[PDB]
Amino acid sequence: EEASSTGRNFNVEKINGEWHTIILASDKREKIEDNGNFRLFLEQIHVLEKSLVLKFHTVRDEECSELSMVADKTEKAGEYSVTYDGFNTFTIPKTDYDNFLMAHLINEKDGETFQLMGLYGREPDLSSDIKERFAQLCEEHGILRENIIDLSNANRCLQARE
Repeated sequence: EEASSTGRNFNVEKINGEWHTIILASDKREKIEDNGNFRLFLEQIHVLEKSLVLKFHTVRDEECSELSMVADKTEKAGEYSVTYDGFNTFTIPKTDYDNFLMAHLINEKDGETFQLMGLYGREPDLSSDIKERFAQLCEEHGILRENIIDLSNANRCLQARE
């Protein structure tokens, strides 16, 4: 049961709780790499009926700290905007609220805009057939397989082991 966020069949309350970065893939191929702005491990989605508070994580030379993304409702519960490195207009197309969550982010920065598509999960690593559904969705929007770095372990405070 994978719901579309903007309408038809969606509560916001079900996407509230523990959520983890599984694969993080950028159209640029510099944001997701070593010492870049979007190499960020998800900690929780804190749901307010108003703003999706996406509490991410960075490791600051061994020191474990959270990065709060307060994303207010611009066009309904679904299309949310957060100002972080530009203007981050994201829809959530395939959200399962039990195993997985696919979120498509389009990041606008002064007439130069990059699409960054992330696989997220209740578990800190997911199964290979769910990751195959993410790679078919990334190809459909427009992100190549040469950029796809699988961030489920690499800079994680919980356990760095597959």
